[PDB]
Amino acid sequence: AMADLEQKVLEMEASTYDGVFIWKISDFPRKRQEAVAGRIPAIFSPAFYTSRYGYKMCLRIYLNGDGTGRGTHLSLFFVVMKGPNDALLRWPFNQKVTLMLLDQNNREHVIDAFRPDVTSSSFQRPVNDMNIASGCPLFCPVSKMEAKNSYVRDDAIFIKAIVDLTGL
Amino acid sequence: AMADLEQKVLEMEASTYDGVFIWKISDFPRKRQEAVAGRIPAIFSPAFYTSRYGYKMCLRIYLNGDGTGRGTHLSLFFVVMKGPNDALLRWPFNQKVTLMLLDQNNREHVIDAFRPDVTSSSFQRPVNDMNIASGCPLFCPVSKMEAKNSYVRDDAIFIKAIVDLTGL
Amino acid sequence: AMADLEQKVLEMEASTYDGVFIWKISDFPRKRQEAVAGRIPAIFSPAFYTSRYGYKMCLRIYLNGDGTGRGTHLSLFFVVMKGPNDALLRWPFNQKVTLMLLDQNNREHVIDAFRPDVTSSSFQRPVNDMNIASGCPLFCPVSKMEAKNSYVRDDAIFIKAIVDLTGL
Amino acid sequence: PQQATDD
Amino acid sequence: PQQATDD
Repeated sequence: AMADLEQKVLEMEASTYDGVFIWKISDFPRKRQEAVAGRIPAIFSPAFYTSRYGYKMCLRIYLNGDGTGRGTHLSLFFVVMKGPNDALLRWPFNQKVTLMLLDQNNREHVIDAFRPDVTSSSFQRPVNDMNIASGCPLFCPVSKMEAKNSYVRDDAIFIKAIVDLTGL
Repeated sequence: AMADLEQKVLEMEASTYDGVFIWKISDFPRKRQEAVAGRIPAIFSPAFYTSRYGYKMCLRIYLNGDGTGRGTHLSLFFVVMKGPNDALLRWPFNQKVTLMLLDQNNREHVIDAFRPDVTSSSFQRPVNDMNIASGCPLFCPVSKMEAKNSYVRDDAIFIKAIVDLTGL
Repeated sequence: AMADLEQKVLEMEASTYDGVFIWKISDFPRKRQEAVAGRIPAIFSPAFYTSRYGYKMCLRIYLNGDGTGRGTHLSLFFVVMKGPNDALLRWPFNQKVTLMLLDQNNREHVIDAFRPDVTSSSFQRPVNDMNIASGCPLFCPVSKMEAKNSYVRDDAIFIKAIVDLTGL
Repeated sequence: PQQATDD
Repeated sequence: PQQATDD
């Protein structure tokens, strides 16, 4: 009970309702090793929404890659979650999604984007807490981030997601 | 006193500050019956505001009606609550209020609206936690909602309120 | 325990993310005396932000003055705090700040404004939880507030801060 | 508008 | 702006 309450508070403090989310991942070195060691392959981010009563979403990242990017790339995915208002929303989810690894020097941000594949189970109205994630298995080479550059600063990185609201 | 914290968390979680509120009432069948039995005639909704520091409001519904709508209609009312910033607000409350029972097919919403009666105690600056509720005793015939249609889906209904912000 | 969680909930409840903040200070008479007695010269306000992921700030007030205004004026200051996303923000802080003591008759508000001194330690990127507060030592004569007028009503006052978002 | 009867 | 004296 006490745990769930603290969990609810943490999610509320991180929530946004305009389809824009910035995910600060602290203790990067540690989590990065936990991934490389295979103990904790991926991490989910807190949830965010397209509008006050819009779609509920979150991010999922593999600091040491998944699938095609295993061991070589930072794999970043988008997740459609079961929202409290799904009954009022249009399905399947069909909003363009932009993903970025922010350069803390604010010069060369890693950026990629994709439009949902309406036939995929990843974008149908959620039956479970979360649909299967989809995104970019080869989002960023581990050499580019981790190594040095200005992505990792004071043992932390920032991931930004922008869900296009066109049509919403 | 974890129940007090939980209450605060749930209220914060539900709050909106743009005069637009969507209230999801789950366990519809049960609550509906508790009303018909006369055990729980009405239900108050969480609070919402006209702006970050505007009027504090909530809604009050009677699943089996009140007054002229008792036993035949879904009666829905608006409530002006004692807000933390009432001293900075104009009184009496004089904003138009639109109330809706959302059709989950998003085709035929039940809608009504009213402008405050400036002389009613329902719209004066609150002395107590809440002023007397005011609204629509004949909001929706019980036959229309409850029964079937697409207002009640997966044992839940959605109520929507839009407080006009003209002059604020 | 629940004491730390309750604390976090309290801060969240007071936070804003549009650079506009209204600080209601209750128990005015008491806090006013504590200041005059020299026991508690200042009070810090909850934190607020320029945007969802913008600068973190708070206000600092002296009900019986500070420095040049000690004993004769209400002194009000602005505070730049260490924010979660300071690494993504431009430094030094350079947004215009407007401070107000609200007239609860909504007539004559006490107002002042200033643009940051880019060379002051008060606006450099925070190394500590709070930078040195900077603002208006002679914000308002004690005789103008406390005494009577419509600034103090029902033993409370309202302070308002507006951080210009130009360039943000 | 009409006020509720038992509030 | 002017800085506070005891912070």
